[PDB]
Amino acid sequence: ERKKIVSGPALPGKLADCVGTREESELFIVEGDSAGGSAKQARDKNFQAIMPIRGKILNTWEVSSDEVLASQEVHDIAIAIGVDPGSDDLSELRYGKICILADADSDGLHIATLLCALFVKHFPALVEEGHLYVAMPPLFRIDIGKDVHYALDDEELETILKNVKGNKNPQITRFKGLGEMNAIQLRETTMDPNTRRLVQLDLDDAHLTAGLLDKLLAKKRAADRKQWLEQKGNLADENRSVAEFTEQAYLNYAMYVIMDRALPHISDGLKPVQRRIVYAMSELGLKSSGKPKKSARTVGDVLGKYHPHGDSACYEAMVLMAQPFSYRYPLIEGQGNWGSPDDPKSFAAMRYTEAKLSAYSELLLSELGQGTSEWQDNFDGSLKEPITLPARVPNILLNGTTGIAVGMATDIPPHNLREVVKGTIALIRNPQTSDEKLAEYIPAPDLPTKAEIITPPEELLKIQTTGRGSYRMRAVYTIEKNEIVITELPYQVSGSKVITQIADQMQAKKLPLVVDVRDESDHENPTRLVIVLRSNRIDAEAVMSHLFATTDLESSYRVNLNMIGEDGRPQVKSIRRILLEWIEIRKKTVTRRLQYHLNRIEKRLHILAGLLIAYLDIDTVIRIIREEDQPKPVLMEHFNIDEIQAEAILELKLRHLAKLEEMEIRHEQDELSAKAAIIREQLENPESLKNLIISELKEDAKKFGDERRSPIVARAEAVQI
Amino acid sequence: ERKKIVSGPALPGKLADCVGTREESELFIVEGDSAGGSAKQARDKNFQAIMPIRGKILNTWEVSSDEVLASQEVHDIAIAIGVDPGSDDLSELRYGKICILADADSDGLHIATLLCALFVKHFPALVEEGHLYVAMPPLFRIDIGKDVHYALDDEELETILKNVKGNKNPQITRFKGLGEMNAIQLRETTMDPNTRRLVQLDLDDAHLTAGLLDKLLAKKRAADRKQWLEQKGNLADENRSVAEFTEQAYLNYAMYVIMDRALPHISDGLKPVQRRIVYAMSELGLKSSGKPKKSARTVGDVLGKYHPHGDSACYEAMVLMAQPFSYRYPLIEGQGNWGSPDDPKSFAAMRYTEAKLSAYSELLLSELGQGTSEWQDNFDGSLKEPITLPARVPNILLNGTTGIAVGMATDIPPHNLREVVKGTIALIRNPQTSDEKLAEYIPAPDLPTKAEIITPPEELLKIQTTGRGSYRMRAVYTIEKNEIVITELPYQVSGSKVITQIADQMQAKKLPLVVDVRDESDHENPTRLVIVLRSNRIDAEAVMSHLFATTDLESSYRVNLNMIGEDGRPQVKSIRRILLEWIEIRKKTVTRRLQYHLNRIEKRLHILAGLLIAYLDIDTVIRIIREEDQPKPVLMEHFNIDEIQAEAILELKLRHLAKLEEMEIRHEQDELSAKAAIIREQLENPESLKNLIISELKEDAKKFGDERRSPIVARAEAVQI
Repeated sequence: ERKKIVSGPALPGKLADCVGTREESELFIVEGDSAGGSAKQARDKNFQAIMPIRGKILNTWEVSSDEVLASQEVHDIAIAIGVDPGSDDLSELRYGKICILADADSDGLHIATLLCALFVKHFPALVEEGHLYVAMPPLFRIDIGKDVHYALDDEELETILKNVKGNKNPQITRFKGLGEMNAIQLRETTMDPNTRRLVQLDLDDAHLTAGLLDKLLAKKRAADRKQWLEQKGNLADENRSVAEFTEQAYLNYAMYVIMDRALPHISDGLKPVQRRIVYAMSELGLKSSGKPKKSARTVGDVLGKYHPHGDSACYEAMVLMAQPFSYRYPLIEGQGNWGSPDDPKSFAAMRYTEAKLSAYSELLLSELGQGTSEWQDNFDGSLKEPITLPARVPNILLNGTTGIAVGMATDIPPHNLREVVKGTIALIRNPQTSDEKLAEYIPAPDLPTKAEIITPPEELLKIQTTGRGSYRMRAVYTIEKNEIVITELPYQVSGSKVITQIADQMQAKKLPLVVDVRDESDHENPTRLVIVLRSNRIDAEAVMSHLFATTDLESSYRVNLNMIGEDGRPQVKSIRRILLEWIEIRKKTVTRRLQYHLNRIEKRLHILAGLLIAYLDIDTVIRIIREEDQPKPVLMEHFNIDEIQAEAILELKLRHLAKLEEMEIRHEQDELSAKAAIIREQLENPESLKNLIISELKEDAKKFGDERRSPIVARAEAVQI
Repeated sequence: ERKKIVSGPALPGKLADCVGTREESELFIVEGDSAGGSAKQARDKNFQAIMPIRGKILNTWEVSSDEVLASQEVHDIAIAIGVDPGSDDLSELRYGKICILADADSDGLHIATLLCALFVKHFPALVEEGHLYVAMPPLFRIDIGKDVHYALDDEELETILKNVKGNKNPQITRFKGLGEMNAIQLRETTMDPNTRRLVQLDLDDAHLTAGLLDKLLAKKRAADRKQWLEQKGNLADENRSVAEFTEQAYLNYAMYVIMDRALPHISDGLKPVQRRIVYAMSELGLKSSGKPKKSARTVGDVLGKYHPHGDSACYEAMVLMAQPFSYRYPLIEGQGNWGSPDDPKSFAAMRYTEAKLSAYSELLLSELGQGTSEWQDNFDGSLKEPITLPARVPNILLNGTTGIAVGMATDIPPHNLREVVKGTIALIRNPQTSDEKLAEYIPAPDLPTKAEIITPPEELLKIQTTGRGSYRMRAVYTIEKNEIVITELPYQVSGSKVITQIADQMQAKKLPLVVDVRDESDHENPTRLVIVLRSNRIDAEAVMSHLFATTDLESSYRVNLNMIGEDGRPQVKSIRRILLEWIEIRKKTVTRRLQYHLNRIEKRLHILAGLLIAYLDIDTVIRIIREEDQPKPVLMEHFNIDEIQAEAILELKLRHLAKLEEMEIRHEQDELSAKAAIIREQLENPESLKNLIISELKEDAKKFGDERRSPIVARAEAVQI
């Protein structure tokens, strides 16, 4: 039972009510920030009411009806519509239609599904009696000069397109947010009964509907939901079933956030914000060979052109890929306080630090302009951006990844570039290389520290073959007189925290043999934590063994090799499967690059053939250029060259044309013909394509590769007290 | 008495201690985010300790010593140095030097003064015995190719400059943040004893020092501090007095934040972030006649190039100047949900809304490229930005302003453009126009609402003449049957809140005659709040009178005409003084614009003189161009024109050169000579400069001006109950 109102306004100052016969009345539930003010101005006050809600309501799917009014938003909804949760009595229903008005993007879709869930669980009678609707946002925007048009479906788009004839070219884009519209556009597209597309939601079979919603929204269905994402994830973008509507809305929401925050793409090992940073820096000209610019410059361009979602989220992602203690192969570099292992979240603001691309980042970017990638509209349709980067190495394993969204997590450790290349080459030569044979090439992760991996070979193998498990690391130290001197910490472990843990044991009187702990790290000593013992007599190993058991000096790391595959689906994959799948991606990239270069080679040979003809009667060419007002047609007629060939001859300076050597031309012709011949056979013979990729992997491992940093070492179990 | 430590680390995991004879030891107090990691790597662990502090410590100036340890940061400092607050016993002092290492920018300066304050108030003995130092940041950065150099003073800069001879040009910039440096640069500039500039702070006369610090930091000195800012504000940017150091540091900090958040410049009525938005949009080409772009695009460019201080602060400032209910003359416009008076802070994200410059904004921007403004380096030295915009009208009064920082507040209401222009013209014709005569031209503020101003003429006058006071507004309504219908609300008043206030009185049984309150605002009815009475018999005036007394339907507004003057100082100014001071600014702007156009006119006449000579023997010109390999020297020799004149002749197409008419040339010559003549006399005769400005003001008032929106009306006092 909701709070009673007989006298006065329902929800004063929140609900903007209408003045209507309530069966003709319509309530629009909107999101406040995105469309609150605009919807109120868009509506017809005679029969349309607006209730703005700030942000998303809670997930009420598993909340008992006896308990659901505890939420204010929900209480307000029940008051607005005049129905108690869990009741089938609609005699107090205040509107004939209850309409969800939400954006077309991931957040709007999420808001829509949470509202449907509320109505399906707690007001099923309302939905069964046909009172719940969705006000569909446009599907497309169409710009024509200064004119903006919206299409709510494929028919309207075709109609719009065929009826504008004339000059301007129509730019079509996918519609995102209602907040982009003025009140007139919003009225015309979503609120006016004559022109909107208002879809009535059907409960259908209430048991199947509940079953589907259980899967989307219930905690106990976590496993079902994960399997659903792994099967259907690639599919993420009048009457309609509520089950069909919410399944597709929530699929779209879930895949968006999972790809945004959690799982990178297998092809280049990146998530969108990371890919957009690297791409944006490439366009800014921030090559490793030049000067860095303030990080702000890159952030501003990312925010303005590619990833408009908060300066902080962009900059924090930049920092991570600049920290040499975080990224095994930094994508970014430059002067500034990028923080330290003591606290990787404490770093200078983006107006101070400076950033350009690292040389390593060439492995992702160098082939971008060579017809290798697919491109898509950026968020507002004014630019294109690459969907994936044409990686020359499996950066996914080299820098790894971490994140979680909607219960789906990933935890990929970094690996050594040279070991991974050896493994990849083996897999290209023999796809049936076993998991165990692969482990000889790639024994373990390789972290940006010289600390030790102490996990046994057979546990490392199980992690690699199943894509999940755990490994352990220990700090590295030596003994000097009465001092334990630690020079290397486990990955992601803070020296300051370690010192705090040890000091705490000292104060708790648990470490009598330790008299002091000092942080002696400085420029001469990157990491230098000193544990001072009572005397030279004390058994340091025994002290260290206890510390390994009780502090971060020994640490454990979850591994979950989860990512978006070439098929667009999330999946946990073995090391072997990751590399096999990556190889197949690289074959496609290289094939496309070869095709791009062949075309260019052929165009250049065509020019050279013209230049050879020109050179072989240079005096006539020169005479024609000197004495003709229109040399081009004269050259074409008298030498039998085409327009392209003639323009190239005319392109040259008279001075250059005199300097034109036959030998030079003929050499380039020969050199280009032999290149084109090699390319054609690489394109036609799969085995020589494989050899090309192998030789390129070898050169890249030589140029950009480095030695293992984290030795794999067996240790006696840590012993406490 | 601080917590005691005899055994173990002092401040484990925070203080990175050194291993030194403590009189040779040095403690560096740094800000954690900006230089925490870098300072630890920069130091020499043998004699330098680092204590990072997150953000600014509290102002301890007026905290009793018996109470000051309650703060953890302060407690930590006392432990680190080994001295109790309020004690002169330095026998436990743990370091010979305590060094403040802070940035050179406004935040660093603020941090430095708060630390000095702490030490002067609570550890005066330490300062008196010469133990407190400041590690000076660089004054200048110098870029030379890929090389970065720092100078800690004017001497070092001169030395650096004279010893690089060769190719590259040195770019010199003002140094801001230590967070821009890598550890090696930080060591070399601030920490290494051989190369740093470490300044010892002197207490001097402790009574005068306390007196100065009282003024900077004590609550009871608010009035003194305000006067100090008003007198010295324009001045905001080995041994040194602590009083001199902190006065200049705090002056720099205070003026920075006051100009950033609170007081706009009189010249164009803007603060930096606003000026940077308008300038950035101008450079983006966002003219009012073209298409808008997503707000994100502008925000990203502002963040990346001009105002790198958070996407939110930039975008919120944009929104304000786009809202037609907030800005009397919007600087920005475009489709999207920019929010509403119901809640001006609820609006769609920057990836959705669209923004370009309004036509009005031409009044600030149109003369920017005509030699009118002073320019300065942007934050990182890579671009220039205007210090002020060359306003054609006193936008300061037209859109007004609001904000506060360090106790210094401003509250300027918007005014009507045409009334202000009439006043300004009167003041140009007669600077002795009285405050009272001015009030005939400018009776009152003019708000973006048709609500009423009910403040009497003599109170309006006092506000204008003193620059401070208060005015009041009332909602506007009509009576229809038994309904009160409100169509206009006071400036900045929310309809939703009003409805809430009225509903509250209803529930509290304080409004028996009111039976309902409805928000009927829609597109046909921008504002339409309906109060429903029991019957047609009821005296609505009496109900409205009570509502005016008890709700926002009548509101009051503080006025404080505070701004940065042409002299760079804050000051509260009368309307008369504002306009007189603005007029003087506009004279300088126009003088410079005239000079810019005169130069261009003269250059063009010089070209035309050459073209006339060429035209008067066109056949020879053509022959020369046809038959000479180097026509330019031949034209110069045979026609006696200079290189500039000859290039212009050759610039023309042969086709254009044939189309060259004598008449056309001679007309432009005549037209340009008469323009130049008018300009020279405007430059030489102050009275004709005044006439020019008046006529321009008249045209601008016609094009961009509009009628008063808020009528000034006398009302009977509101009567409650």
